Order: sequence, then structure tokens, then C-alpha cells
Amino acid sequence: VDFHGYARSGIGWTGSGGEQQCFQATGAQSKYRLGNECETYAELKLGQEVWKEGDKSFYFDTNVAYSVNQQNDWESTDPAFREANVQGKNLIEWLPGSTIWAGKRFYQRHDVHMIDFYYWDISGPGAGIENIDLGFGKLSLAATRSTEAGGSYTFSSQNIYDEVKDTANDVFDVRLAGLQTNPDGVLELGVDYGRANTTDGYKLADGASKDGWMFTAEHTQSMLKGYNKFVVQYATDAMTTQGKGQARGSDGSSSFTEKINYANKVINNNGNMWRILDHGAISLGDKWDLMYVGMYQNIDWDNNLGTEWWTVGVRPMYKWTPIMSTLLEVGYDNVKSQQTGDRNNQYKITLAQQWQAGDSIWSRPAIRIFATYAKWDEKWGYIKDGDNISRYAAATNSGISTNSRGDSDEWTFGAQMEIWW
Amino acid sequence: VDFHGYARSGIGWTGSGGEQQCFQATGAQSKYRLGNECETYAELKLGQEVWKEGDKSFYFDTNVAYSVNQQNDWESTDPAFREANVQGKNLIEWLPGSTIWAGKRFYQRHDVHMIDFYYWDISGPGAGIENIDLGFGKLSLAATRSTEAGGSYTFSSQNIYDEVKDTANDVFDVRLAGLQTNPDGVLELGVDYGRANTTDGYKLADGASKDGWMFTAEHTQSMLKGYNKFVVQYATDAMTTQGKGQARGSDGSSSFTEKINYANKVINNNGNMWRILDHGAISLGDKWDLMYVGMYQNIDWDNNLGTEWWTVGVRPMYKWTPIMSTLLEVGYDNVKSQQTGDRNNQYKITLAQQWQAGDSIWSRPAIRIFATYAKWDEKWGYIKDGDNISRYAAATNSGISTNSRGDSDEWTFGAQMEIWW
Amino acid sequence: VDFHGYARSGIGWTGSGGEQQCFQATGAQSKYRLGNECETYAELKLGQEVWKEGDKSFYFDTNVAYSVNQQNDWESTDPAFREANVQGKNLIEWLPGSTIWAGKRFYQRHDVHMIDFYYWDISGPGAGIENIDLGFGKLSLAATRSTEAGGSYTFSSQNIYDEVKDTANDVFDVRLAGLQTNPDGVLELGVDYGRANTTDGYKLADGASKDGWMFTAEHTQSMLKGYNKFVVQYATDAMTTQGKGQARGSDGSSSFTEKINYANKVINNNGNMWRILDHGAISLGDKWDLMYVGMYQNIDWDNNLGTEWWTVGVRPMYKWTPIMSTLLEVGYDNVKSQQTGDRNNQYKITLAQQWQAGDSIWSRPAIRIFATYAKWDEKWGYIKDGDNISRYAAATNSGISTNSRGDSDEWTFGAQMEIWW
Ligand SMILES: OC[C@H]1O[C@H](O[C@H]2[C@H](O)[C@@H](O)[C@@H](O[C@H]3[C@H](O)[C@@H](O)[C@H](O)O[C@@H]3CO)O[C@@H]2CO)[C@H](O)[C@@H](O)[C@@H]1O
Ligand SMILES: OC[C@H]1O[C@H](O[C@H]2[C@H](O)[C@@H](O)[C@@H](O[C@H]3[C@H](O)[C@@H](O)[C@H](O)O[C@@H]3CO)O[C@@H]2CO)[C@H](O)[C@@H](O)[C@@H]1O
Ligand SMILES: OC[C@H]1O[C@H](O[C@H]2[C@H](O)[C@@H](O)[C@@H](O[C@H]3[C@H](O)[C@@H](O)[C@H](O)O[C@@H]3CO)O[C@@H]2CO)[C@H](O)[C@@H](O)[C@@H]1O
Ligand SMILES: [Ca+2]
Repeated sequence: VDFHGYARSGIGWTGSGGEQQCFQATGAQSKYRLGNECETYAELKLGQEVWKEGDKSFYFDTNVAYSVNQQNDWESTDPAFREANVQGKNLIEWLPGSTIWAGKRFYQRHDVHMIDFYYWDISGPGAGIENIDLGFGKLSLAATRSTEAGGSYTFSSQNIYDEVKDTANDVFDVRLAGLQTNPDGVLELGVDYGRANTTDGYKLADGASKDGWMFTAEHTQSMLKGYNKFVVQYATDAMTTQGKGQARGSDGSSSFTEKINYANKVINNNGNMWRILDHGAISLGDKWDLMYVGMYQNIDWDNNLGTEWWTVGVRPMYKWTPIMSTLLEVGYDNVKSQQTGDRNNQYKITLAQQWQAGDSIWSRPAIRIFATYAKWDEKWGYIKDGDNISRYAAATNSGISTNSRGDSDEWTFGAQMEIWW
Repeated sequence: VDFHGYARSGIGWTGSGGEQQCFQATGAQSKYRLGNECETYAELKLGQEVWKEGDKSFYFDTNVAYSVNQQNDWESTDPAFREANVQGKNLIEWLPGSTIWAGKRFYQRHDVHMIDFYYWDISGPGAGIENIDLGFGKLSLAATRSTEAGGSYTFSSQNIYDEVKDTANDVFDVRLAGLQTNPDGVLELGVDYGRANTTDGYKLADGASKDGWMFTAEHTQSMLKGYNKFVVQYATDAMTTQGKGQARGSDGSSSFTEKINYANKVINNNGNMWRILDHGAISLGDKWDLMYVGMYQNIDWDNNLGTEWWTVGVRPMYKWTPIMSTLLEVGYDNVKSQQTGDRNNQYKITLAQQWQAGDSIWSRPAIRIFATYAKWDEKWGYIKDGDNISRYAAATNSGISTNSRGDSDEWTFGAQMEIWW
Repeated sequence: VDFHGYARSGIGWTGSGGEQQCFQATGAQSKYRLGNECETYAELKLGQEVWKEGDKSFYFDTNVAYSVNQQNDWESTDPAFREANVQGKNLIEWLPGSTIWAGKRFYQRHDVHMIDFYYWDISGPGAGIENIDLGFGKLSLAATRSTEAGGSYTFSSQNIYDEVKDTANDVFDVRLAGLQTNPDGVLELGVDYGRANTTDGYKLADGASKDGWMFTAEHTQSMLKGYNKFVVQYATDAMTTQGKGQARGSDGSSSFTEKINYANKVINNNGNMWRILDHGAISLGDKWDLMYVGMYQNIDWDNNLGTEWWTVGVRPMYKWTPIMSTLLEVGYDNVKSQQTGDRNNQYKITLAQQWQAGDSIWSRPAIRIFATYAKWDEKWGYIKDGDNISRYAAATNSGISTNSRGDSDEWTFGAQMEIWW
């Protein structure tokens, strides 16, 4: 049996008191993770090549995830059963080298490690055929599913309904990778079309976006014993909410019962998204490794409830010895509310001493001892409707109750381990 | 460590819209599974032979099961811890070859794969000694437990009680296997006696069945590079509800509080069950394999709330190549309500293209692409008491709200993987 | 992958009726386990030495625990994710042989097997450096965390608060082990300082103990092919509730809302605890093994709600053959309520026939068939406030509703397996 996975766990303190606190800018879809992770997360994968005959084989893979708050020894949880699929390699004679698969699977995910941000992730239940050799590149086709809560109604009279149902969103994915564009440079193109797919008799409330498209272009350049990836993505309507390739076609739906059930008008995700990303990991000589990110993301919703986000960060690693190093991470986030026009910003600086299994910025396991400082100035926040957070924003100053963190700073410190195997 | 288990996962669509839907005749205890399974189910077993000295050994086995709806990537669930037992082989000198065991264990289960129907399954917490060599056959003795919710009350006066408690049901199982009845034919006999076992002070409500018996005779005939199993089973009272060997002695109990607690009259399972089953798997030459089932089951309850069920099905497999085949599954169900006398029927046809690790209808893993068509005509259904389904039936036409699916049809299609290792 | 763990599972019956019942003296923190365990408990550990280079290595370990009531086959549960840590050996050149670690971990726990009682257990999220060689002994430093529910309030005026929060309790642990005091005798000394650590803005209600100390001295003497451990521990205030090294600094807090939130005065754990323990496992010749415990524990609280507990037990094993033996366990508990001055007592006798993987009282797996008899006389119980048990006690006779079991006896019998691997 093959044992693989990922895990992080630690203990931390907040300078002003109590357990460690993690800092993320209101409106930003991520945070600079070094010394800024507040939970024990673990994925335990058990897989096996169950059959092999010649060039043909069947591989079975699983994945059970656990997330606990690391507050005590005994911590109960509901594990997420994320993967359970079978991959058959070389079974289709006329499509030599291709792999056919079916089941729940993390499918060709693309992420930026330092901000733990996935920008191309259509994982979930699915099926497809990958690595079809076109000579000049590899073609991959796949269909996966996601499901939204509610959104499908059996309308009796106009917007009064009898029953609600969860809405299945299908995604059809096509990717062409390995296009040699220049020496040591490769290009991958991808298209995603997603849509809400309602059960017969059910319908989406008035105004649901229904569907959308997403286009991705990623260029990988090998250099400095590492790489640099340049990404450009454009998403449309239903693909703007999740923003990684999964469709949210009934996003914004709601209803109220009095007992006559009324399906409110959908406060939809019609609009578009532009993401220009550039990240990499390179070696600057014998003693230095460097990870970096630079991203501009603009979610332009017709309804004007979107955000414009800028994030930049850098993580240099100095190698004292092959197993010991000092890491520094500096990250900056600036988010502008499309609705109010105000801006929120945060910058965090983390200094960590580390012992890792190898001399790479990518070597894991790693045991860290760190100190983090975060300073933020948030001029807006989402209107906190009691306990639930609204899609609407309000300036911190306007007496409205928002989830804005205000203007402040804090520092934390502690120990942590991270590992993938 | 030994890694074993079972898993199925896939993605599907309903011809008329939305996610895949699965078809089972109202009143039937199973359904024809090919291209008619709607969840990701997986059992991960990790076991080990922990000690061995000569012919003696101790084997430790576990089993953790997961069932998720395959609607998204992240799906939390409460896994069922189903097995955790130790088996000691050859420890009893005077009972050479026998195995003694204790713990939660899937104990000698008998099922029909194509309809995923278990007909002899007393699994659960238990202990026993199996494979005692009698020369002309093997004797096995076991005691397992199951528990019903409520059913035990501390009666103060009449049907008024202070406290309720869950009811333990003990099963005492005896089996004699390996009786050579004819060339290539073997017979196994089994007897099960089960009873609700109340805690001192507690009592079952009026009408509870309390105990029952079940008798099983299974003949296995080796032929056509496969087999044919003929089964005859007769169950009495408490053994008719589950119908596989576990006792439901307080089945039908209920109470209402106003705060004076009243234990209603138990609408018991007194009566009998007859099951005549014939299923098999054989090879018809080089290119054909075939699975088939034929079953008649009659649950005759004193209260007339039972059912008479007929099910027949066939699953031929045509081998294009050693790893690729086309499967067809045709199954028919007919259920007569003992109460109303009405009949429900369904027939489903499934066509699937498959790639499997081997050339047997039993080879797994398997990756399938299928299309299913189901047509049904249901004249009755269980009275849907609001959201909960009642033990009482009503004709579809009688204005009463039942769970009957009426007269209709549907078709689905998708991809799925199934594997046992 | 390294597979390790612990598991127990069985089936039992109570002489007077129904499932097996387990016997523990009201007020006692443990019970004599042989044939007196009523659940299936299992810990499945999957670990791996993920990197090694010379004398340096990184070991990754995990632990997922399950506890089910063994009442049925399918039993859903929320597993506890208890361990996920990395240990790096020999990474600090100037502290040769020491191991640094971070993550959730069972850290150097000390327990008495036969009563399943842990007396030194600060396990949980943490980090530390162990086995620093001092020549005359080994030094270990660690910091772990535990969390209490509520206990931290944002007070607006007096004892009226806006928000509550869970309270983090930090423990700083120092141990010196391996002090050679006499031939075949070794001594370990340990100090624990724990304190509630509140988030800025939050405060503990009035009267909270806030912090405390615990001192441990354990002497191990090797003899009779086994050992004898003599332990003396003294705990103070916040360390008296859990009593194993973890801090409960806001223990006793409560609040009531009317909506004005009032934080009641903390019914604290100020006081002290004395624990004098002596346990061991030795071999008396070829046919006899013996486990024994003797303990006096006195929790003297200022609020007079503590207990004085005496427990003594013996478990001799007679070896019929190398894999078969007869075990007898006799245990006695006597608990005096500090509050009422009344005493509760229980004695249990267990006789078991066992088959184990080896000839030691410590050999596992083991399959047992047993019969247990327990007789108790409880003069007091904790005031059962409806369904919840209070910190206050009352004599059984005083018409007050307590959880006292009265004066009675019972006997059970069954089969069970236990294993650690
Ligand atoms: O294994 C390869 C990748 O491993 C690392 O990715 C980790 C993330 O660091 C970790 O946060 C976690 O991400 C999940 C996230 O926690 C969860 O809330 C979200 O819903 O799904 C995320 C995807 O699982 O797990 C992944 C590994 O699965 C590493 O950061 C990355 O660079 C590697 O490519
Ligand atoms: O492993 C040998 C058997 O494997 C297969 O049986 C599977 C079933 O196909 C699968 O549905 C599942 O059955 C369980 C069912 O899903 C659950 O709801 C019920 O409560 O318990 C059932 C028993 O576990 O798991 C079994 C494997 O345990 C195969 O179909 C069968 O022919 C093989 O003998
Ligand atoms: O593995 C070494 C130890 O194994 C055995 O200890 C078991 C206990 O017997 C078992 O009850 C369980 O204890 C846990 C308890 O059930 C749980 O409720 C509590 O919160 O935590 C306890 C610690 O896990 O698990 C331990 C093993 O972790 C054996 O009894 C002991 O002597 C061995 O040292
Ligand atoms: Ca749960």
C-alpha cells in the first residue's frame, strides 16, 4: 500500500494574549501562510497499483481529510472523504498513453503554495480521459460535479414554490498542455464551461446566472533551478463566484416562508473576472532559495458587489546548513470594494527558524519556530447581519455593523510542523 | 499491513435533467445495481497477522466505512467503524483447525452481488468458534448482537412508563457446511435463534414479538467454471423484519408523552417469511460470462402488513478483448402489498461498456460508461405520514399520500468505477 | 508505512438481563478493567520515517481514534484526530541525541494498565525538545495546550459581559529522567506549571484559580523480570481538576442570560492534590505473572467539594500453556466525599480464561472469556440536577436526587479481544 498525504500542526501564542490568531485581509481570498496557520489539517492517502500487465495498469487512490482546531488532545471531527477513484493507463489502444478515470479525484489542481491559493481546481466526483498525445501537446477532457445548496424550486404560481432541492453544477473541461513556445518555456491552455443542471420539474429562481465560461493560459519557464509561472484567466458569470473552474449557477438564491414559500429574486454573479498571476520558486546561488507571488484579481459584477484585489509577497530562504535555515515572508494585500469604493490593506512580516528534510525551500517535513507581525487598515467590511455575513459592504465608519477589523496590528509566535509525503 | 476493501464512485446524469437518479421498486428490498448506484461507498480495511508460531496464529482486522453523496469535493461524513476483531487459528488443541474470535466482524455473509442483497448476515459485535472439523463437514458456532432504538420501558402503571432504553437482540448461530451431497455439489445448513434481551427492570411493550427462528439451507453446485447456489430460508416472528438472521424482537414499538409517558401497543412482526433464491455466475464459452438471480420472498405478517416479492434478472458479459467488454443487465421486480393486494412492478435495462482488470465478470477494478432505462408502474405505496413513511400502505389512487412513484419511466447515463481489493 | 495502535472489542451479558454493564465506584476516577469494559475503542496509527541521513532522521506519526458502543454492525461516529506530529532526531549538533518535535502528540504518558488510569498525561498540541543528555540524566522540555469551554468574558460592567470565549490553558513541562539512585533503581523528576491564558479584552470571572503547579517523582525498580514503580505527586489549584498535568484554570465558571449576560462567580478548584501510587508487573516463577496497584489520592479543595480515594487491586496470571492462561482480577475502591464525609465502596472479582500471543501478562492480542461480579455500597452521590450531574454531593438517604448506585451487586460475562501492535 502507498501512503501519501499532507499535514500541518502546531502551537502558537498571540502577543497580546491567548492562543495564536491568524491574519487575513477582509475581502481577500487568501493569506500569506508562514506562521499564519491556525489549524491542524491532514490528508491521509492510501492507494495501490492493483493490476499491471505489460504497459497497462490500474491504480486505485483514496483520500480522507481531517481539520481540527488544535485546542485539545481529544478533538472529534467529521472527516471529508475527498478521493476514491481508479485510473487505467494505456487501456485504449488507439489513444496510446492516455489514462481513463472515474471517481472522486483531485484533478490537475494548480495553486500558489505560499498563499495556499488554488486558481484552477475543478476537483470532485468526475470522469475523463487525460494525456491524449497530439504530438505537439497533450489533450485532456473531463467532466466533474459540484452542488449548491437549494436553488432549485418546484414553482406552483410564479415565485411561490412547493419544494426546494440542491442544484447540481456540471463542468466540462478541456486542456492542451506541453506547447513548447520557447526554449525552456511551455504553455498550457484550458477552457471550462459550467452550468446549473436542474432536475425535471424544478427551476432556478428569477435572475440566476445559470452558466459561464473560464479560460486559462499558463506559461511555465524553467530557470534558476526552479520555475516561473505566468497565468492569465478570464471567467464569466456562473464561473466568477468560486473562480477556479467550478460553476455556481444558482449563486445568490434565497427564499422565505410564511406556509407559502417564496423564492426571492437571485442576487446573481453575472459579470466577469480577470486574474493575472505570476509566481515562482528559484535558487539564487548556494545559500538562497526564493518563492514569490504577484497577483491582480478583479471580480466585476454587474450588480457592483465585487472586489479588486492586489497581492504581492516574497519568501526568501537562507541556508545556514543543509538542514537548517532562516525564512522570511513578507506579504501585502490590498482589496477595493466594488460597491463602496473603499480599500482594505494588510502587510505581514514573518521570521522563522527552520529544520527541514533537505536543502530546498520545497523540502518537507519542516519544523519551524516563528514570529509574525501583521498591521492592517480596513476601511470597509461586509455587513454583518447579526451573525451571518452579507454580500453587501459598508464603510467601517458608517455606523453599520460589518466584519471589518479596523485599523490595528498584532504579533504572534509559536512552533509548527508541515509535511507532504 | 494488509490493505483491503471495497469502493464505488462515479458521476451520472438523468435524461430529463440534473444528477443521476436510481431506481428501486417501492416494496422491494433491493435493486439491480449496474448503472443504478447513486453514492460513493468505500470500506478501508487495514489488518495484519500479528503473531505466528507453527500452525498457530493471530490475525487482527479492522474496517472503516464511508458513504458520501458524490455531489462535491469536500464531503464530510461520520464513518462507521464496522470491524475490529482478532482471530486465533489452531489454538484449541482438541479442536484442530478451528478458529476462535471476538470483536466486531462481518461474519460469514452470503449475498447476491448483482442486486447487492445480503440474505444471511448476522454481522456485528460477537464471538464464536468456527471451522470445527466433524469429518463429514465443518461446524461453526457464533453469538452476535444488534440493538433496536427504544423498546424497553420501566412501566410504573399500565402502559405508563418512567424510562425508555434501547433493546439488545442476541442471535445464536449454528452452521454445518461442506456436506457433499452429490458430485461437485455441497450443502450448508444453518439455524439462528434470536431474542430481545431486556435489562432488569425494563420490559417490552404489549404486542412485541420478542424472539424468532430462521433456518437456511444453501446448495452450491460447481459448473461452467462458476457456480449455482440454491437457497431456501424460513424465518419466524422477530426474524422477519431484518430477514437475514438478526433479531428485531421489539420491532413496532412506539410511545407518546403528554408528561405521562405511554408505550403504545407494539405493531409487531409476528408471522413468517419464506425465501427461495437461486443465483449464480458461469462462463458460456470464451466470450461470455453470465450472472443471474431468481428470487421469491414472502413476508406473511399476522397484521397483514407484509409483502410478496418476485425478482428476476440476468447480466451477460461479452468479452471483446481480455480487458474490454460490454455488459447488459435486465432486471424485473414485482411486489404485492399484503395489506392492499396491489402490485408494484419495475423493469430496468442497462447497457455498459467496461474496462476491467481481468477477463472475468468478477474482475475488479472496472471502469464503466453506461445508459440505464427504467419503467415502472406502482399501484401502491407506503402512507407517507408527512415526511416519515408508515408501515401502512394505500393504493396510489386512493387520495392518501403515499411514497408510490406512480406510472412512469426514466433513463440515466454516466461513468463509474467499482473495485474490491 | 508503520501501522500501530490499540483496540478492544467484545460482546457481553448482564446476569440479570440485557447487554453487559460496567461497574465503577461513584467518585472514583477509574475502574478495574478486566471483564469490565463496555465499548469498542480503537486507535489506528500510520507513521513513517520520512527522511534519514546518517544519525539524523525525521519521523512522521498520526493517530485516529474511534469509540463505538458495540451495539450494532453499522455504528457511525466522529473520530478523534489525536496525533499528527514530526520528530527530528539529532538535528541540533550541540545537543547530541536530543529530539525536537512539533504537532499533536501523546507526550511521555504514564499510566497504570489494569485500571486504565493515566497519572501523568499532558498530551495535546505542543512542541518541545526531549532527551537532552546531562550525563547523569536526560532533560526534556515541552509546552502543550488544552482548552476549556467558555471561561473568558468581555465584561462591560461588573459581571455583565458581551461575549464569552473558550479559555486556552498552557502547560510548561520539565522532566529529568534516568537518575541512577540504587542498583536497578532509577528516578524521574518532573515539574509542571500551567495557567489560563486569556485573549486580550477577555477576562476570567471572579474567583478563577487561573494557574497551578504539579510535581512528580517516579522511581522504577527492575526486579522479578518486571518492575515496580513508586509515584508521588502533588498538584496545586488549577492542576487539581484534570490531575494529570493539564491545567483547568477557569474550571467552575458559568453564566446566565436574561438579554443581559451574567458571569457567575467561579466555583474554583483552589486546593491541592496528593497522589501516592505504587504499581507493578512481575513474574513469580514459570507459571505466574502478577500485576498490582495500590493508590491513595486526596483532592482537598478549599470549597470542600473534593474526594479522598483508596484503590487496591491485584491481577495474577496462571500459565497453563504458553498461549493459554487463567486470569483473576480483584479490585477494591473506597471514596470519601470531602463535602458530606460519606464513603462509597466497591469490590469486583473477575475470572477469565485467555488465549494470548505469548506467555506474558503483557502479551497481546488476547482473546478472553470472563465472568465478573461486583458488589457496591454507595452512601453518597453527586446531586443529579435533572439530567446533568452537579459538583455537589448528597447522602443517598437524604431525599435529594443523586447519581448514587445504592447498595447492590451484579455479575456479567462475555468474550472480548484486546490488542496493541
Ligand atoms: O500535496 C500537494 C500540495 O500540498 C500542499 O497543499 C495542501 C494545502 O497546503 C492545504 O492547505 C490543503 O489545502 C486544502 C484546504 O486546506 C481546504 O480547506 C480546501 O478546501 O482544499 C484544499 C485542497 O486540498 O491541502 C493541500 C493538499 O491537498 C501544498 O500547499 C501545495 O503547494 C502542493 O501542491
Ligand atoms: O468484499 C466482498 C463483497 O464486496 C461487495 O460487497 C459490497 C457491496 O457491494 C457494497 O454495497 C457494500 O455493502 C454494504 C452496504 O452498502 C451497506 O449499506 C450495508 O449496510 O452493509 C453492506 C455490507 O457491507 O459493501 C460490500 C462489501 O462489504 C460485493 O458486492 C460482494 O458480492 C462481495 O462479496
Ligand atoms: O499503547 C500503549 C498503551 O496502550 C494501552 O492504553 C490504551 C488504553 O487501554 C485505552 O483505554 C485508551 O485510553 C484512552 C481512553 O480510552 C480515552 O478515553 C482517553 O481519553 O485517552 C486514553 C489515552 O489514549 O488508549 C490507550 C492507548 O493510547 C494500555 O492500556 C497502556 O498500558 C499502554 O501503555
Ligand atoms: Ca458528525
